[PDB]
Amino acid sequence: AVKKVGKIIKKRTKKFTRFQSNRFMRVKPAWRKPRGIDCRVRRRYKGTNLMPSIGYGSNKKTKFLLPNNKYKYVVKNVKEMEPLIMNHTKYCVQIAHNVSSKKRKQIIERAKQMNVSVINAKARL
Amino acid sequence: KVVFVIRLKGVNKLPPKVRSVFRLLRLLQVHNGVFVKVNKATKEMLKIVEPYVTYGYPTLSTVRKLLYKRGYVRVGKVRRYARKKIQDNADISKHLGKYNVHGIEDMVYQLYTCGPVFKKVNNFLWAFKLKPPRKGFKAKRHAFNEPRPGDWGNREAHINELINRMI
Amino acid sequence: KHYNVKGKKKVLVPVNAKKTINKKYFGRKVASKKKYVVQRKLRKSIEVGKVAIILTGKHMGKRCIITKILNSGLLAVVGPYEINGVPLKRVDSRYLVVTSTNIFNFENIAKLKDDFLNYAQDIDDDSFIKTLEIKKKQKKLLKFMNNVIDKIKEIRKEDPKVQKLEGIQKDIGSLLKPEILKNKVFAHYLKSKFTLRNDMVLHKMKF
Amino acid sequence: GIALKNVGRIKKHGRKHLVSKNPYLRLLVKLYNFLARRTNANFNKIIAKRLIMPKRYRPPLSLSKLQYHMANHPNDIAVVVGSITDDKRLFSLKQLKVCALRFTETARKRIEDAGGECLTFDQLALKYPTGKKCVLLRGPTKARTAEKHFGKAPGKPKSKARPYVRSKGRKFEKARGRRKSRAYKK
RNA sequence: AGCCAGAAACCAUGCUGAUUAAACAAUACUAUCUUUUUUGUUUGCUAAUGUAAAAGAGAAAUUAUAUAUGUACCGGUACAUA
RNA sequence: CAUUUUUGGUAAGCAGAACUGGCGAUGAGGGAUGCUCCUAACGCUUGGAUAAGGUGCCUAAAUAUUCGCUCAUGAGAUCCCAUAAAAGGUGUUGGUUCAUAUGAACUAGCCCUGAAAAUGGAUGGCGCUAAAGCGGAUUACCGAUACCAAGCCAUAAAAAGAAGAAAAAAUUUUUUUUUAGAAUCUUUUUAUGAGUAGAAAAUCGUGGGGUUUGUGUUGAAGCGAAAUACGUGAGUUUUCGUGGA
RNA sequence: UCGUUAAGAUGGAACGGAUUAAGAGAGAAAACAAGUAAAGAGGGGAAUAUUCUCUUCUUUAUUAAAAGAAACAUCAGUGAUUAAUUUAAUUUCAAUAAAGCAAUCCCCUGAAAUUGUUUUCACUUUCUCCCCGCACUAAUGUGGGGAAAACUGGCUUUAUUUCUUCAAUUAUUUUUUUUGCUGAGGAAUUUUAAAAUUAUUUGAAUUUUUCUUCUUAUAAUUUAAGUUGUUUCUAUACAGUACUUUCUUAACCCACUCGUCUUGAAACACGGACCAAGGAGUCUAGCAAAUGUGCAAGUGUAUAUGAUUCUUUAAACAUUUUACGCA
Repeated sequence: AVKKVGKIIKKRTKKFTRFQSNRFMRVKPAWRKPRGIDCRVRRRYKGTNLMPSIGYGSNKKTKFLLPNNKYKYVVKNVKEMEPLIMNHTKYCVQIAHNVSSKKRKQIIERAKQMNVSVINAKARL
Repeated sequence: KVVFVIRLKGVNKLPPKVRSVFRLLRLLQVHNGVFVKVNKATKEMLKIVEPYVTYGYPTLSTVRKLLYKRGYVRVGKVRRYARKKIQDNADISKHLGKYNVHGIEDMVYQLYTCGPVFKKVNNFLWAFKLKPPRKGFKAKRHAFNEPRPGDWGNREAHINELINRMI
Repeated sequence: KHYNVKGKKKVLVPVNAKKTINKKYFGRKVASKKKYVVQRKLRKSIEVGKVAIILTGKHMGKRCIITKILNSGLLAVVGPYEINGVPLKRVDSRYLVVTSTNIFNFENIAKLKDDFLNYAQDIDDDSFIKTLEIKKKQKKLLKFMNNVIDKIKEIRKEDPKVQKLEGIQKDIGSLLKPEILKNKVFAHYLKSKFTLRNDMVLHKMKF
Repeated sequence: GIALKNVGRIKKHGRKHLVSKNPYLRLLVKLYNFLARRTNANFNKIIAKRLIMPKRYRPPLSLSKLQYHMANHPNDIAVVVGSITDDKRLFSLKQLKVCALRFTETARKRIEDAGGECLTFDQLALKYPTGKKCVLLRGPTKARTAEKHFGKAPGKPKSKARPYVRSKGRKFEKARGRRKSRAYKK
């Protein structure tokens, strides 16, 4: 059920996958809100796939936080180090999809100079 | 002089005159209790909502106990109120300072016996949201008056035992 | 020293205070605002002359006699070392079933009360500490196997505090043993383990 | 379940904050909000609210009308939460002290020529933060031509709203129900 | 309350089926193999693991119920015992 | 559609009205089952105690207590609700009037007769008779997202606001962490949270354009498979594999 | 869509929700270990191209520590339990052992002669005794008829209450035994102030006090002023079979074809074999209100002219004082 880690409480692990998605193969699993009449979702019959709800929303101290205890910041250029040094105690680097290996390695070295771990550090090696 | 009236019944399917009297009475929630100044118009209003309320004479221990354990008060500006547990006299000594009450015992005294300053104190306090009775009822939809076992309407003194049961 | 509101007389111990939090903006503070932690104030069943069952230790089921209540609220207990080979052990009152039965059954045993009391008086919590240097010394052996477990037991044995505790334990056992030993039935009861079987009611059972 | 009128909510209406992206006016309302919250007086609060209001609630105030009011207040400072317009029905000025949201250049020049005083709201704020000995003014609300079409249905008894007429033409919208001779009359 | 005889009806009997019982019994012969003990079971494969219920998994008169069981006499009588 | 008043029509789950409440537009708990009956209206969670309703088993709680009545060769068993009457009864139980511990007469309680249909068949089923039947009463226990307390989320309203040293580690001085002032903003408080048709706002994505400052063959986009990933969510972000602009 | 291999499942559906499980995978980025010493690889800054000096990664081992999960204790909030308790109140007793009083009698309870009375006689026990019926009975007795007494009960007393009692039901109160659940917050001046409590100090009070009250002065503390402490363990790990987490079946409880028009669809109402791509409130005209913007008794610059305007320029810029639209 509910997932405490320190004073970071996250309410719901399980994603609100879309109503009867396996039943009709054409349906995709990402949420879509029925405008149907007698849909067994909005007409709120118990035991079906649950609706997402704002109530499940994160606590304001946590909001977007990771179990890392640092907010993730995605990095595609070396120059992004300069704000990240001042924020290192509150923010963590993630290196972007594209980043060429020579540049990526250089950013990884820079991140170590900034004393902040890369959360996807082993990538492209 | 006073009568304590406890609501018993849900807000589904309410008659329209009964909705109006409930609105004036302030028993909006199903386990609301409130103090009422004995009068004839108040009694007649009480008679109209009777099958949805029990009521009676509360006794000093109960009055003291209820205000102490379940006393909340309306803190904010006129119709910009907020529900605060009392916990200190200085707050309520502010609003009821003009009418010279200034203290929770004085509030207990007026609630227990209707005196010069009852309406304001009564209004100023938040309506008592009670628990369920911790040993239930014989049958909710039947009168205390009935030969058949029941609970609604005048419970007189014995209202106190019910209040103690549902505190 | 104590607070007496509603007649209670609590008994106050200075709180150690250890946990720091980063505070509202600037820097950090210790979490504990209070300065005095309440003394434990154990239930009246727990008492020195009583023999008690150790519920779930290594030596569990043994009938062991209380010695000293420590300031931690943890008390010391021994299923005599002469009788059973069992250490003078630290225990909570939550893990020890104290009986009504009294070690001082006879006048001879009661005449050796002061010596037992002096022996009881000397012990303290610091003798029961693991010791980080020693704990590491045992750990550092990891990186045939059964032998190393024996060596860990030897390392435990070597400690001065363990030896000091064992001395007092031996002195208490030596002091009490002959009078205890002379009554064979009581000795057998002392040796005998607590047991649960059919017709162990628990709820009506007297201890 | 608690029975609640309007679901317990205060759902009062009107402007939340200035919808314009205009920097000077956003800056100006920040100032007057600051003054309004700190200051004891109503005056600042009323000015702040009036500054926030829509365009149709920003009417122009006539210079003649301001002049007509201020002659009973002869040394005092008028503030106007709208624009001040000039008057070509007006022979001359009697010398005035005016703070306004906007000045037409001809009016401003006339005020300067008269030896009067043109105050911006920031300058007024500096000089008179209390609003003591100042005079709040505002222009006509119901002067506007849309409102001249508002009110009781055209052709319905006692009505006097202007119709949204088809065109200017002579033959149109004077017959049925608008003269007794043809059908009836309002 | 207690009973009796009494119908082309009823249930057996009879007769048919019975991989309708994921049913079963007896007999006949056979497959380096069976039996006892020790250690192991942290290229599709080629050492090898599973339990719905250990914790003292302790306990075999009997018709009974407006009375039973022995023992002694001739299903009955007498005498003990729960 | 329902209660109550109600008109037509033999009647009708029929047609037509009145007042009010529901459903429609509504989940949830009970009614064996059931759009509407009863209880009761709903953010996300933890705990409590109750309601309607139950407590022989299915099926959670009593083979509870307590007084009656009840045996049926088709008994009976929770509103709506799925049949049932006039009329009988020397079955049994109480009454009440008469007569002389009996003979009459009545009376209403239960039970019986009155009481026949269509796949096999329905107190929900099994069953139940010292009830688990019918009529009471006495408690305890069980029983909801309703009720109370607590946390968190958003919405609504209200407060309030346009500058300074805290801790730990060392050996007073060195070392380690922190040190907020961005108005659709930050801190705080209380209240609120149903929903078709419908209205609004906040978002997220796609094609192109200007602008800004980046990503590219030390393999990007794309695609498949994923990720202790982030978001209430649409989504976003990322890894490995393929891939080659 | 179909094939291969492997893993799982399989008693008339199939999938799902909620919650755990066992398997199968994945992971170290918070999910342990700063600094110190040794020798490798790099990089910088200063002094007047190289001396001085500062730095980060690999490597050997070497002391910290912190962090979470447990566990108990301690508080404060909120429950559940099982013992109680105070002084009142309300036609409430019961014994204790000595006295008395009356026998169908009395505490009682019957039955009788607007408005009050009051008076009459009816009523107990017996394991006591007698007579008839003699064993006649449900009976270790008995049907009928009579007596006897005061043991029994009842009243009046006098003492007595832990011998046995001192109920019960209200009223105001005061506690207590186990125990369940909870811990938001984070106090640069509301974690402040007072209260409380303890040790002091001064004056009073009164039910008169080893938790008696107030206020006079001083300190500490917490019941004030939203959890803290201690000890384990993970672990002396570097990813493991543990731990995180995905997938996977299970199992308990719940779970009717979606869209759709219709008051009403799980329907014996209609559409839908399946998958991919494409696929439906737009544009112009005129008008209106809204809100922004510029100006104001004016406004727009129309057609068009003009220019040191000429890839982008098909726009941009300009307009030598009673033109026209609308006001």
